Amino acid sequence: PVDFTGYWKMLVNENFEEYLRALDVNVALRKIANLLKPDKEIVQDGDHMIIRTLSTFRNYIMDFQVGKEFEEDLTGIDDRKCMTTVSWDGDKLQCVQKGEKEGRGWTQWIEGDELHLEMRVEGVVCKQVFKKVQHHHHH
Repeated sequence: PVDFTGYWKMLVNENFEEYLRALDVNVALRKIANLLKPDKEIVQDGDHMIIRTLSTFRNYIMDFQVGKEFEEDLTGIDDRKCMTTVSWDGDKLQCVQKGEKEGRGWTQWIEGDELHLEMRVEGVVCKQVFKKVQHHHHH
């Protein structure tokens, strides 16, 4: 069992530039984006997941049911549209984002007080780790 509910602060963000390059993000937007250290606010409510990614530049929200394909109209910093399914794989969440790019998806899991997120596209891998935190602010 796992419960992702909580507020999480970015600790590391590895190889994000290459990932954004694979998504054709203008080198200019790559500089903006790799300086951001977003927080994640997650509510796991049964198999209904809400994952908010919160930064000083843009907020994102993923709102889905585990196992149910959905249209992800604002998938990431590249703002492509994907048909996305997030499934359980044991205690990991496995996401496939079907769309214009091959092999796009991510895997999310918890180790201790760390939220681990591996993002993939076209063979490129970016790894993020967040730490669970308790000081909350309105958004």
